[PDB]
Amino acid sequence: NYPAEPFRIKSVETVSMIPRDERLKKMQEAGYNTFLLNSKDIYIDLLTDSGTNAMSDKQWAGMMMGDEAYAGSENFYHLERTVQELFGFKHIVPTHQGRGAENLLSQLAIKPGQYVAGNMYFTTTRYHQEKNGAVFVDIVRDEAHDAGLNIAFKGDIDLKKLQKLIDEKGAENIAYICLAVTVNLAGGQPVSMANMRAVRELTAAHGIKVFYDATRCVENAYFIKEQEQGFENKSIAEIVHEMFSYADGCTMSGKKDCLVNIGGFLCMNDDEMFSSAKELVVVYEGMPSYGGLAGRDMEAMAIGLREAMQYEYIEHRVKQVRYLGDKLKAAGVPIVEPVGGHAVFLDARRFCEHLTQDEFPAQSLAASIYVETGVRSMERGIISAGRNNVTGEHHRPKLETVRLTIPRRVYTYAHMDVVADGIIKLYQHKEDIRGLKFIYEPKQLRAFTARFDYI
Amino acid sequence: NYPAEPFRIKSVETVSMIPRDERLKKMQEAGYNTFLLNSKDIYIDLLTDSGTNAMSDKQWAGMMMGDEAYAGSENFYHLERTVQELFGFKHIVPTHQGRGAENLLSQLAIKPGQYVAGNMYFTTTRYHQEKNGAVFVDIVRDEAHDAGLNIAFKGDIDLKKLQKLIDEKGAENIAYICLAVTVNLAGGQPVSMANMRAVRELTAAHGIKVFYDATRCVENAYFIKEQEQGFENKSIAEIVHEMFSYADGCTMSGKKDCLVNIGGFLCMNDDEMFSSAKELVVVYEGMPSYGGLAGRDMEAMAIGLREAMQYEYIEHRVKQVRYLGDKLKAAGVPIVEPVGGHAVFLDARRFCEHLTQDEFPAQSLAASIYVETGVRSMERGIISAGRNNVTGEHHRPKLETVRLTIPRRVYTYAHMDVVADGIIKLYQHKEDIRGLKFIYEPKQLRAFTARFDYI
Amino acid sequence: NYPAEPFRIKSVETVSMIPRDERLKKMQEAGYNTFLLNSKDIYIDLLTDSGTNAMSDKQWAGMMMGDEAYAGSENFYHLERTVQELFGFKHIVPTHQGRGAENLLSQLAIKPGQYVAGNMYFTTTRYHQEKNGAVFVDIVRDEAHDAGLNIAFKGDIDLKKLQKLIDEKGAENIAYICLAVTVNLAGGQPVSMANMRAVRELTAAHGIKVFYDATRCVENAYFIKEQEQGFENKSIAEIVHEMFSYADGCTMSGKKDCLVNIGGFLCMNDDEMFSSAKELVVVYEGMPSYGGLAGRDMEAMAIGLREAMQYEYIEHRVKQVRYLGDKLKAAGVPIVEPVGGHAVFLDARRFCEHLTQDEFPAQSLAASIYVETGVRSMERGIISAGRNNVTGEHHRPKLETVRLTIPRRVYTYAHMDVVADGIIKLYQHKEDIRGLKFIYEPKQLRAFTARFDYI
Amino acid sequence: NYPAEPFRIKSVETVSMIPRDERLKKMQEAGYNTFLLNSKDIYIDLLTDSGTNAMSDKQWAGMMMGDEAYAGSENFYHLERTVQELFGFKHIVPTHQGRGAENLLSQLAIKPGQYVAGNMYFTTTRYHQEKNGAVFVDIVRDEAHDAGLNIAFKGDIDLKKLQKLIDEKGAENIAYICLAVTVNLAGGQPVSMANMRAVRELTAAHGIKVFYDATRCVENAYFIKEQEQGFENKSIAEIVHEMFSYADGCTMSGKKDCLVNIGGFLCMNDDEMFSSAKELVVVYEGMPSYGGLAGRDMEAMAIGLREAMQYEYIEHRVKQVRYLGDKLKAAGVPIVEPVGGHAVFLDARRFCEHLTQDEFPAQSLAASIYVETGVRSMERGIISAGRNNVTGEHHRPKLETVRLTIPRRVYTYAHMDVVADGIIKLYQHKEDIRGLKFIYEPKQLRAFTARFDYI
Ligand SMILES: C=C(/N=C/c1c(COP(=O)(O)O)cnc(C)c1O)C(=O)O
Ligand SMILES: C=C(/N=C/c1c(COP(=O)(O)O)cnc(C)c1O)C(=O)O
Ligand SMILES: C=C(/N=C/c1c(COP(=O)(O)O)cnc(C)c1O)C(=O)O
Ligand SMILES: C=C(/N=C/c1c(COP(=O)(O)O)cnc(C)c1O)C(=O)O
Ligand SMILES: [K+]
Ligand SMILES: [K+]
Ligand SMILES: [K+]
Ligand SMILES: [K+]
Repeated sequence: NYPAEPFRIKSVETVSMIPRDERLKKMQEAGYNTFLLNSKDIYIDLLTDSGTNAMSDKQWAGMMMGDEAYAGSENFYHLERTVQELFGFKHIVPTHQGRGAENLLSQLAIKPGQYVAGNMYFTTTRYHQEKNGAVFVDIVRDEAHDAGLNIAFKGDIDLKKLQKLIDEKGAENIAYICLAVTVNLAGGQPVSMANMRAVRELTAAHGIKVFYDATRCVENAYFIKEQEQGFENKSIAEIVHEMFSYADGCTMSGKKDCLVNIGGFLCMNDDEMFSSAKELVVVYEGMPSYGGLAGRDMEAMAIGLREAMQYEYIEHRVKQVRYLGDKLKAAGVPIVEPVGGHAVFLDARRFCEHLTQDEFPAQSLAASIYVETGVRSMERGIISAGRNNVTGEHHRPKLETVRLTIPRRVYTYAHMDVVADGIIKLYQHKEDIRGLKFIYEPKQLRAFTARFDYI
Repeated sequence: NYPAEPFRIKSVETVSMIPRDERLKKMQEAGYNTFLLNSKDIYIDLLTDSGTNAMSDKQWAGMMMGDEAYAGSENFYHLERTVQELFGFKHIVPTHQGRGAENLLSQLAIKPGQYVAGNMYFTTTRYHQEKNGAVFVDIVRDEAHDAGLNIAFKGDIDLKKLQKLIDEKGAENIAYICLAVTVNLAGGQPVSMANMRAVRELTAAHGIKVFYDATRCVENAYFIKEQEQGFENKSIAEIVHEMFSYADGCTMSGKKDCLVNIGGFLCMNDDEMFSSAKELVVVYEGMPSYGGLAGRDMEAMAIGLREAMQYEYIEHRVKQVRYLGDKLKAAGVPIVEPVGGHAVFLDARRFCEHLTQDEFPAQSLAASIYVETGVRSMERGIISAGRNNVTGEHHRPKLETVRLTIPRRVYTYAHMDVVADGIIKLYQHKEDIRGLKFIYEPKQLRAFTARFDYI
Repeated sequence: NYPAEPFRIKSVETVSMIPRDERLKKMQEAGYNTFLLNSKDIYIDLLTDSGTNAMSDKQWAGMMMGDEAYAGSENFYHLERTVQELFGFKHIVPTHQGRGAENLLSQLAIKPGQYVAGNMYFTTTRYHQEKNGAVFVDIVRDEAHDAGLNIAFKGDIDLKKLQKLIDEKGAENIAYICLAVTVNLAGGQPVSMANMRAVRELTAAHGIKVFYDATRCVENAYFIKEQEQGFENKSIAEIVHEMFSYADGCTMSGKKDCLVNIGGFLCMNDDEMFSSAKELVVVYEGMPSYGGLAGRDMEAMAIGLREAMQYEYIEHRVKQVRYLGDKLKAAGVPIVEPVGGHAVFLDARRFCEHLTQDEFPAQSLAASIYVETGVRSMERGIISAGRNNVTGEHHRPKLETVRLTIPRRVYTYAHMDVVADGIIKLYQHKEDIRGLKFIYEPKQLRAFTARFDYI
Repeated sequence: NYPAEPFRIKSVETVSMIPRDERLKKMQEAGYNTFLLNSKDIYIDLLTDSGTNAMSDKQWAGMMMGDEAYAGSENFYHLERTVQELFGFKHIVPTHQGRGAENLLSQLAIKPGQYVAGNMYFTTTRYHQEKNGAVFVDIVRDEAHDAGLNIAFKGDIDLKKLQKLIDEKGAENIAYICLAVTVNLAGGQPVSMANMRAVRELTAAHGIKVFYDATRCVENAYFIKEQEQGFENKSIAEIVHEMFSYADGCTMSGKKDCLVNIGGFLCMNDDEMFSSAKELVVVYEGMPSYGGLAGRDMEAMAIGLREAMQYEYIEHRVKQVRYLGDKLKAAGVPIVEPVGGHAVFLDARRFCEHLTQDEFPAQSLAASIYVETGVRSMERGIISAGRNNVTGEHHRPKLETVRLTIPRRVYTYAHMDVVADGIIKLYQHKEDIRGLKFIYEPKQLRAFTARFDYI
C-alpha cells in the first residue's frame, strides 16, 4: 500500500526537539509568522520542498568533482547533455534557480501589453511576467479552485477558456501559454498528457508559443503513469520526454524535482531566442557555461535529475505525501483533495470555521501547528494573495490553506505520524485558534516579512 | 510506544530494487550462502551492525578536518579527551578496530596457563585469549543459556561461579575477568550495574583485574536506564561513566556504538601496562597517536561517541530493534527472547521444525528471507559452529538461529516492516522451506565461503 | 622576497598534460578563442580569478554542515555575524554572486536621470546602473589611464573631478558614488585609505551616498598595509573595517576575495533601504535568509571571508602575482604597470607590434600562449571591446592586453614559472605570431563565441 | 629540469607558523624527540611519507561512495581487480596497513629457525619475521651502507651473498627472500629490474620463495624508467607489472605509493597460502572482504594506486625530492647519495663531526632543525637501531642520518626552499649542536617514546 524508502540512510542531520514554552516565545519573536522562525528551533521543517532535499551518495561524489572553471566546465557539459537527453530541448541555459530562469524568459518572450495565460500562477513567475508588461489570465479549470473537490488532473487547462481568450484578445496579443506541472497553488495537482497535447494543438494553430513551468514535472509524470489511461506501461523518463515534446521551452527549478539544494535552468528550441538568452544571462546570472552556479552544483543537478526518473523513487516520494494526507482524512481533518505530489494542504476555512478570512485563519493555524507540534508549515491563503492594487483591499482566494510541504528523501513515515498525530490532536480543540491582524505590512510581497498579533 | 527517528536524513545511499526472480538467481550464484551475496544486490543488509552505521553531518564535517600526521595529530588528542571524559579511564590507545585492541590486551594481561573468565564469549575475543595461553571459563548466569526465557539483564555474571573459580584455582592464576556489555552471543543481552558493582567488589578483594568488552556499552547503558531501579534520573553519559568506574580498562569496537564505519581503542588505568601497550601497538597497529587509523577516523569516532550519549538516539535505536521483535512475536514467529539491543534472532529450529539440524535450517531460512524480501541476514547455527577437526563431525549448538542485525541510523520502521512482513509471510508457509546440503565446504570458517544446494 | 605558501596542499585536482600538438588541435577546434576551450584540456587556467579559488579544509567542513532551510538557516546567521563584524555594516542580504547584488543596488538607489560616478567601471556594474536610468561618470585620477606609469594607488578618485561633478549637476542629481576596491579595469589597482576618507568627507557634506564595489577589498587592504604610510601596524582586518567605515554600503562578489566558488552579498546601513532590499531579493535571488545560495555556500563564504583576513595568506596571494609580473618584466616582456592584486596584463600592442589592432593581436597572443604552454588567458582588447552597433565599426580601446588572472590558492610558483617561461620564449620569437580574422562573429558579446583563423 | 606540479590545488590545509621560542619549549616538552611533537605546532612536517599524502578529487569522490557492507562491498571488488590488473598477482587480502600484511605473511611463510634474507630491513617487517622464529640476514650490496657513495640502484641484492647463504645454510632452511622496493633504510634506493630477475632465477632453482616489500614500488619503477637501459620507452605500469612477475607475493602499504592516508594489502599467487591467509586475517584485521578498512578507504586506495601510474605524477614526486637534495648538495650540506625516491637523508656524522655516535648526533640534529626552522624530521641512526640483546649495547650503524621525508602532493618547491634555506643556515654554525643522552629508554622500540637531554 505504502512502499518503504527505496534507499538507505547514508548520513543523518542533527535536530533539536525543544519544548512548547520555548516554541511560544519564538513564535512571538517571529510575529506569529512561520517565515520568521529559525531553522535550529524546528524539529520537522515542512515550510517548502524547494532546496530542502537530501542528496544521494552519487550526487555527493559529484560534489567532490566540481570543475569550477568560468568557461567550458565538464559539469556544464554533463548537465547540458542530461537535460537534452531527458527533456528533449535543443538549448539549455543554467541559472542559480527557477526565478532566475523566469526573469530571462519573461524578458525574452513578452511584449508590453500582451497577455500571458496559464493554469494558476506562482509568485515569482507572475511577478516577472507582470513586471515585463504582461497581464496574467488564469485559464485553469474552475474545479481547481475548489479545495474539497476530489477529481483527477485538477491542474488541467480549460481549453474553452483558452479558446475564449484567443477570440477576445487575438493570438498576436498573447505572449505565450505558461503551463505549470504540477500546479503548486491548487495543491500540487497534476496535468494530464491529453491536456498538454490539446493545448499544443490549439496554440500551434494560432502560432502561440507554450512554455512550461516544470519545477515538479517528475511528480507530474508519476500521476500520468498511475492514473492516465495508456501510460501504466511507460517509464517515468518516457513520460517526461513526451511531456516536453508539447512545449517550446521551459523554466526549471532544480531545487524541486532535480533533488538538489540550489540550481535551475532555462530550456528552449529556438536558435534566435537562445542567442538572446545567452546575452541576458551574463547580466543577471553569469556566464552561459555556469549561470550563477558552482560547477559542483551543475554536477549534482545533472545526477539528481537522472535519479528522479527511477520509478521506485518517485512512487515513494508521492505516496509518502499521500500517506500523511490519508491519515489526516481518516481522522476527519479537512484537507485539499486530492493530495498533490509534494505537500498536503490543510483547509483552514473548514479547520477554523469560527474565523473569517479577514482574521487570517491559515496564518494562525500555521502558528498553532508549530507551537503545539514543532512542525513548521507555510501559509497559502489571503496573506500570500496580497492586496488589490486598484482598491487597496485584500485579494480573497477560495483556497485558504496551510501547506505541509515535504522535502524529498528527508523524512520517514514515522515523521509523518508525528505530523499527523499532532494535527489530529490540534483539530480536537480547533476552536482555540485565535485570529490575527497586521502589526506590520510591507507594500509588496507581504507574506514573507509581515508580523501579526492575536485578535 | 515507538518513537520517530530523532534526526532527519541528510543524504541517502543508492540501492538496487531487483525483483524476486533476479534475487533467486543471485542467491543461487552465491550458493545459497548470504555471506557470498554482493552488497550491490541487497536492499536491506542486516548481516551485522559492525562498521555499517550511518554517520552524522557533524562526523562528516570532522572527516574533512583530518590531521593526517604520523605523530601528535589533533584528531588523536580530541579522541583522547573524549574517552577520558566519557569513560573515565586514564590512558587510551587507538586501534583500527575491536579485535586489534583484543590482540593487545591478551598479550599484555595474560600469562601462559592463567584463566580468563567472563559472561560468555565472542569469537575474536576468546581466540586472542586462548592463543596467548589462557583457558576460558564461562561464569554467566545459567539463565542466559535459555533462549526463550524473557528475563531482564540476562548477561549478568553469576557471582557464585566467580567465587567458585577463585576458590578452586586461586586469584594468582586468574588473568582477568572479561565482562562484555552487552553480551552478543546471548542475543545482545544487557548487564546490570549491580552485577558490575558486585564483580568489582569481589575481584578487588582478591587483586583480580577486570577489563570490559564495551563494544555495545551504550545500548547496555540504555537498558540500565530503562529497566534497572534507581537509574531513571541518570543520563546515559552518567550511566556509562559509572559502568566503567568498576573496570581497570576496556577494549572497544567503535564500529558498533561509536557510530562509525572503522575504529576501536584500548583503555586502561595502569601506567606500566599503558607503557607496554605503546610499545606493542607500533608492531601490530601503528603509533600510539593513530594506531592504524586515519586522522579523520579518530575524529569521526570521537564525535560519534559523544553523539551516542544522546538519550533520544539510543532510545530510538533500541526501540527500532524491539519494534521488529514485537511485530514478529505478535504474528507467532519464534524468536530469541528478550530482544537484544542490536539484533533480533529467529529461532530457525522452531521455524523450520520439519528439517533436521543436519539439513541446515538456519542457512536455508536466511536464503529464503533474501529471495522473498531482498534482506540479508546471518546464519548463527550449525554452519557457523563449524566442524570438529579431530572427528570430522559437526559442532551442534543448542542455538540454531538467523540473526537480523540492525546498523545504527541506516533504516526506518518501513524497512523493519519489509523485513517483518516477508518473514511472517514465509512463516505462514514455512513447511515449503527446503533443506540444504554442502556442494562446497572449506576446511575452516565454512560460514563465509561454503556453497549449498537444495535437497 | 617571495614567501612560501602559508598552507599545505590538502587535496589536488586532476589535470591532463596534453602535448603541444594536441593543444594546437584543441585551439583550432576552439576557433583560436580561449573562451571556447574545454576546461578538461587546460593545464593552468588563468581565465579569471572569479569563482575559481581553492577552499580550505575548514570551508569544506562547513560544506558538510549545510542547514538547507528556506528561512532562518544557521548558515545565514553565521554569514550575517561575520560580515557585520568584519565589514561593520548593519544589514546584510545574500546574493548568488556580485552582479546579483548590483542588480538590487541599482534598482534601490537610482532614480531615472541621476548620475553615478566612480573610479572607472566594470561591465556588469555599469550595465545595471545604466539599465536603471543612470549616466555613468568616470572620476578616477587621470594617471589611471596610463598603462606604463608605475605609481602607487592608481585607483584613487580625483577629488577635483568629484567636486566638479557636484557643482555642475547638483548633489540631488547624483545617485551615489561607486568606489571599487580594487579597480579591475586599470589592472587591479588599489585605492588609498586617504582617498576613501576624502571621498566620504566631500560626499557627506552634500548628502551624497557612497557604495563600494568590494569584490577585491582584501587585496586592496594589503596594498594599504604595504604601501600607505601609517598602516604598517594595522592588521588586515583593522584596515578592512576602517575602509568600509567610509561607505554607506557595498556589493561583494564572494567569488573573489571570500575564497569561494559561488556567492555574494549586498550591505547597507539604512534601515528603510534594507527593507526594500528584502522585498526585492525574493524576486531575483531568493529569501533574505539564503538569497540564491545553498546553506553550505553561505557557510563556506562566511569561513572564507575570515580566512582572507590572515596577513600571510593575502601577502602570498599578492606576491605570487607580483612574482609572475617581475619575472616577465625582468625578461623585457611588456606588461601593464604596476602589477595589480589579482592579475598580470600583457601589453599585446607592444608584444605583437608587427600586427595592427584589426588583426587582433591580443586574441592571437592568447592563442599562442595556450598552444605553447597549456595556459589559458583572457583577451582584454579590441575583441572584448565589441563592435559599435550603429556604425558597425570596432570599438578601439587604448588597452590591447592579455590578462593572466590568478585564482587564489590554486597554483604554485612553479606554475607561474611555466607561464612566464612560455611567454618569455614566445617573446623571443614574437615576430612569428600571426594575425587572426573572424570566421564567425556573433551580434553581441563576441569575445565568448567568436571563431578565428590565421591570416 | 624540475617539472611543475602535474595537478592543481583543489583544497588547502591550514597551518600555524609559530616562533622559535615557542618551538623551544615544545622541543623540551617532547624530550628533544621529534616523535613527541604535536602536529598543530609544525609548519612543514617531514616526519614520514607514510599516510600523510594528499588525495585527489577523484579519490575524495570515491570517499563519498563507501559501500560499508561487511561482505561483498563494491569497493573491495574495485580494489581487488585493480591490484590484479596492475600488480598481476592472483589473490589479494586487504589489511589496515603494511605491518598488518607483514604479520600475516610472517605467520604463513616462516618456520621457527629458518632464515629470512633481504636488502636491509624495516622495523615492523623485521619484527614480525623474528617474532615468528626467523633469523634476519642482510644480503644487500656493501655499497648500500655507505652514505656518500653515489651509485645507481644502491638497493640491489648482492647475488654472491645470496649464493653464500644458500650454500652455508641450505635452501630448506630459508623461509623466503624479502626484496624491498625501494630500500627505505639506505635512503630510498631503487632496485634494478636485472637484480629482481637475477634473484628470481637463483631462488627458483632452489625452490626458495620471493616476497616483495612493495610499499614504494612506484618510485622504484620510475628509477628503472629513468636510469635502467632498455626501459626508457616502457610505461610506469608496464614496469610495475614486470617487477612483480618475479615475485611470489608482496606486502603493500597503501599509505606510501597508493597515495592514501590508511590502507594496505597482502598479495600472493598460491591458492593454499591464500586460503590460510583468509583464516588468519579475520583474527587480526577483519573479514577478507574489508580487512580492517572502511569501504571508502578501499575505494580511495584502488583509485590512488591507478593515479600513481601516471608518469608525470611520479616524475614530479621524485624530482621534487631531488630538488631538495640538489639545493643541499650545492651548499655543501652532507647528505646520503644518491637522493632516494621519497626523502633526503642528512648525514649527521659529517653534519655533526664534533660529536660521537654515542652522543646521538642525528637525534640532536633533528631537534635543532625543528627549533631553528619549524620543520619536523625523523632520526634514522643509532637510536632507531636499538640495543643488542646479547650484550645490552648500542647497535652501531654506518648510517647515522636525519630523514627529511616528503609526503606525496602536499608541499611545493617553495616549501622545499624553506627547508633547504633553514638547513643551510643551520649548517653554517653546525658546531652549536649539543649531544644527547637517555633520560628515559624503553626496553624495546626506543626510538618512538624515548626522552633525551643535552650533553
Ligand atoms: C519556493 C517555492 N516555489 C518555487 C517555485 C518556483 C521558483 O523556483 P525557485 O524557487 O527555484 O526560484 C517556480 N515555479 C513554481 C511553481 C514554484 O513552486 C515553494 O513552493 O515554496
Ligand atoms: C563483527 C561482529 N562483532 C564484532 C565484535 C568484536 C570485534 O570487534 P571488531 O569487529 O571491531 O574487531 C568484539 N567484541 C564483540 C562483542 C563483537 O561483537 C558481529 O557481531 O557481527
Ligand atoms: C568575472 C570577473 N569579474 C567580476 C566582477 C564582478 C561581478 O561579480 P560576479 O562575477 O560575482 O557577479 C563585480 N565587480 C567586479 C569588480 C568584478 O570584477 C572577472 O574579472 O573575470
Ligand atoms: C612508516 C614508515 N614505513 C613504513 C613501512 C612499512 C610498514 O608499513 P605501514 O606503515 O603501512 O605498516 C613497511 N615497509 C617499509 C619499507 C616501510 O617503510 C616510515 O618509513 O616512516
Ligand atoms: K537550500
Ligand atoms: K565556479
Ligand atoms: K594518516
Ligand atoms: K565498514
